[PDB]
Amino acid sequence: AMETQDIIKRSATNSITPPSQVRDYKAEVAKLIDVSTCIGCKACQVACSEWNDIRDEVGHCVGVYDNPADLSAKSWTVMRFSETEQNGKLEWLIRKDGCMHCEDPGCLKACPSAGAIIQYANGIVDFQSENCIGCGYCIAGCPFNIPRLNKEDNRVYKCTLCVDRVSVGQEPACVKTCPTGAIHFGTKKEMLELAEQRVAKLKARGYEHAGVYNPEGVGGTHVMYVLHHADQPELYHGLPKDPKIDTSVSLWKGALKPLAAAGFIATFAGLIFHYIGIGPNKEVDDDEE
Amino acid sequence: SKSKMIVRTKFIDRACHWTVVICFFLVALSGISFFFPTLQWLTQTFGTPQMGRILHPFFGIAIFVALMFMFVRFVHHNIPDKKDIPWLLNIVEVLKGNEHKVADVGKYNAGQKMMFWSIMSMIFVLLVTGVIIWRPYFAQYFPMQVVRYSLLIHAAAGIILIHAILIHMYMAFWVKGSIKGMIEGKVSRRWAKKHHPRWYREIEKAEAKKESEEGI
Amino acid sequence: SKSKMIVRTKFIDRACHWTVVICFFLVALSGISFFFPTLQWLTQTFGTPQMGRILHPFFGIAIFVALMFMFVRFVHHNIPDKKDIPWLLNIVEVLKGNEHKVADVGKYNAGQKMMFWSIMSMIFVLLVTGVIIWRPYFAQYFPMQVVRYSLLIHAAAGIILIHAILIHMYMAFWVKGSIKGMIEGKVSRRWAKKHHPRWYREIEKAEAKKESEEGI
Ligand code: HEM
Ligand code: HEM
Ligand code: HEM
Ligand code: HEM
Ligand code: SF4
Ligand code: SF4
Ligand code: SF4
Ligand code: SF4
Repeated sequence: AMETQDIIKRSATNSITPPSQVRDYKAEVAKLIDVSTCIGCKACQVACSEWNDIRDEVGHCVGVYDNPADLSAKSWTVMRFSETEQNGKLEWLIRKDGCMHCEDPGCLKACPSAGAIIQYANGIVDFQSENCIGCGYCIAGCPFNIPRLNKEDNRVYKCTLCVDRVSVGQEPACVKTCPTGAIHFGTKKEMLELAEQRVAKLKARGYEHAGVYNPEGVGGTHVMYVLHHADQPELYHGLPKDPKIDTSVSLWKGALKPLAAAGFIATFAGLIFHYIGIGPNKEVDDDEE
Repeated sequence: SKSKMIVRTKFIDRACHWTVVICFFLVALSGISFFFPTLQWLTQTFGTPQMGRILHPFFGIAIFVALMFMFVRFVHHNIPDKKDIPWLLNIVEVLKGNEHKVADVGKYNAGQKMMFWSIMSMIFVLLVTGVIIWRPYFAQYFPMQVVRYSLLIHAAAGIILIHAILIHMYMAFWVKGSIKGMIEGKVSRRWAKKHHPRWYREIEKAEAKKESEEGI
Repeated sequence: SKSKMIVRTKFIDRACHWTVVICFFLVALSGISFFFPTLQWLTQTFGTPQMGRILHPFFGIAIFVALMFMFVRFVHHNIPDKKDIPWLLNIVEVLKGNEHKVADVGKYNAGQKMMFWSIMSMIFVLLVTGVIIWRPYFAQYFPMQVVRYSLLIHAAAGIILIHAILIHMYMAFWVKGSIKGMIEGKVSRRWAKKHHPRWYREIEKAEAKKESEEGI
């Protein structure tokens, strides 16, 4: 572990013993998914599985184009389809779903196993499986419901932002494959620029609420979207509006720990000083004099 | 009053108790290892961290089952009554080893009764929240929000119960003669007179009386 | 002479002592983990090796502060005097449990006094060399050569103090009745007569005399 010496966050690691991160002068990268240019071809699902050496089961059709129906340990990205008339005419909104590579990841914050989840200087959040204990805390800590457990090895898996390709200078497999160029990749700074240019074009076409989805509640994401209707992200098969780490999780992983620590220390002190101060309670402390 | 000891705890309740204690050691330590990851050594409570994740909940269930057997056998002796107030008011005096002077103590005192209900309530809370956060078997059926609350509550309940047990062990170590009674089952009449007056008075009467009832 | 026990140690000096012992356990074990890296388990004394590196010196400082409180309260009773020679000459006889026959023992014997100064001198050496080798706070101000000598000396001093404490614990375990006096504060008059003649004679006189001075 830590061979790259650019680990800026590490799960279950005390704040006063930070992970190796001297090689942190690197530009943050990002994937930009422009749903207004997506044709729902699923090429990204196929390219992802092919590159990553994984295959999900052959499922069933239950009335919709969506398939697989959900992310799983063997499907790291899935296209989600939504038909709606909420905006005045029939629209088919199609969105690629998978890890958002949050700047402040809830999965990492909730994880109880040291080093099971890490965040690289470039923004990629990845699972170091040797340390995963299969507790599933990360599934609840994630504001986007992304981590998935593999029944065959009790470990979670998800989109790695093709860390094995990016680490040596190549863009992710899904990015490269996208037929229409709905998916873009590069430094986050220039992806934000491309996103704003696209939003301007959508507004010029009549989408007054077009916008970039890069949620401040999780510190921004390294997988962002350009949405025709940024005022209604739920329309895109439940994309959360203003996502953030849940308050109960923040308290549980935050203040509860040192509070409990103080109680324990204080209790031990009290009991110890108590025994010593007063002495045992035996049958006769009186005939001892 | 002509015997060194009097039976305070039956074998069945002694066997159970020490079974709970052993299971609790493993469950509490594994739980603490997830709570305070810096204490790495505790990740080997069940051998490996991966194994501990699996076994913690199973041993937890066992503790609950055993505590329910304890509940139905001890609850009637742990019922709060007006006679418990005296205790609750001279706590500072009881901690200095002067309880007899200040209270009416039956089978189990007012502190033991509070501990009993605390322990019994927490294991119920831990059972419910534990099942809810249990992967791969049960967490899937619950709304994510419920799972999140359960993660917070379970951690909190687990910590509260561990504090409680620390205090419960201390007291047991403090009011000397107590551990032997839980291991062997017998308490000396003087221990009964000092720490549990009313209680021994009752055995003494039940005793003598029914033997006087026989018709010597 | 009509009491089972006599007070040998005040609560304040008992509280301090056991605070030092707990801190020492952590500091000695963490120190040993750096000294003998093969004993990997000890790298988890403070949870993780990284944490142990940080905390060792802080707990070390706490031990020194506490030992200085002990120094000003016990030093006057640990002063070497001509009466200590007898002890020093029949060491072999003292170790066989026959000290009374061979020496004049006051409050603390000649061995305890040697241990006291050894312990007090070593903690001073450890404090000074410890500060010198302390990164990131202090080592920067010292010439590399001084840091190097301090690394050698600190390791040596730490080992010497640990040996000393091993012997100090053993003796405490060996001269039976001693640990209770440090936990509860009282020693039985017979324990005083056998292991510390002169000392109890003095309390006995101070006692009786001032009570005889009152004017019963
Ligand atoms: C009543 C039966 C119980 C069940 C079903 C249960 C189940 C669980 C589960 C599923 C977890 C998450 C990790 C894992 O999968 O191993 C957990 C964590 C935990 N449990 Fe339990 N448990 C039970 C009893 C207890 C008890 C009696 C205690 C206290 C001694 C306890 C203390 C803890 C703690 C401290 C944690 C970790 C929370 C954190 O990471 O902050 N549990 N338990
Ligand atoms: C090593 C640790 C422990 C020791 C030394 C210990 C000792 C004792 C003793 C001596 C008694 C009976 C005292 C009397 O006769 O008045 C007792 C009762 C009891 N213990 Fe423990 N115990 C320990 C751990 C636990 C744990 C882990 C639990 C459950 C989480 C537990 C639950 C109980 C209960 C329910 C009672 C009956 C009290 C009542 O009915 O009020 N004990 N224990
Ligand atoms: C008086 C206060 C003390 C201070 C400021 C102090 C400081 C230090 C420092 C800074 C180190 C280097 C490693 C690290 O940064 O954790 C160290 C190592 C060590 N200390 Fe201390 N220490 C103190 C007391 C003690 C005591 C009382 C003992 C004996 C129980 C001890 C035994 C050791 C040992 C054996 C080592 C490692 C040397 C090696 O690697 O061979 N220290 N100490
Ligand atoms: C578990 C280990 C220890 C035990 C059982 C223990 C026990 C004792 C006892 C029973 C006494 C008093 C004996 C008497 O009344 O004559 C004593 C005194 C003392 N102990 Fe410890 N001790 C331990 C560890 C330590 C440590 C780690 C230190 C400091 C590094 C320490 C420093 C002292 C000092 C300074 C005295 C006073 C002696 C004098 O004034 O000559 N002890 N200890
Ligand atoms: S490959 Fe591109 S166009 Fe095709 S479904 Fe995925 S994001 Fe949409
Ligand atoms: S989307 Fe979820 S799994 Fe991905 S980085 Fe964010 S919190 Fe973690
Ligand atoms: S399942 Fe998630 S939370 Fe649990 S150890 Fe593995 S990565 Fe961490
Ligand atoms: S970035 Fe890589 S791991 Fe992530 S969805 Fe695309 S192809 Fe799969």
